[PDB]
Amino acid sequence: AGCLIGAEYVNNSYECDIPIGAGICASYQTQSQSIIAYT
Amino acid sequence: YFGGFNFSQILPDPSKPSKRSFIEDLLFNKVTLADAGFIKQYGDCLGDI
Ligand SMILES: *[C@@H]1O[C@H](CO)[C@@H](O)[C@H](O)[C@H]1NC(C)=O
Repeated sequence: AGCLIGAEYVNNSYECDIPIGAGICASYQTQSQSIIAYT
Repeated sequence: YFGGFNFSQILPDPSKPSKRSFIEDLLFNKVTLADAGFIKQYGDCLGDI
């Protein structure tokens, strides 16, 4: 969808929370509590 | 092997990088997409070819 400033990208595979687009969904997980943007 | 029913070319094939079937490859080839903004295309619009 585009370039994603903020959060990060982990290789973990959790269920789809708030979805970004093209198969990427963010969340608010512990893995220093912050925002991640996983696949 | 499933009974005798040929289930090739309806199932994903790992030879292709995408997991679409051969029948699904035909279905994707015949429907001529407009090549919309699902992929990034500002670099293509800037790179005038
Ligand atoms: C159809 O499926 C059977 C299942 O064993 C296979 O033996 C055969 O080669 C297949 N034919 C084609 C044309 O894919």
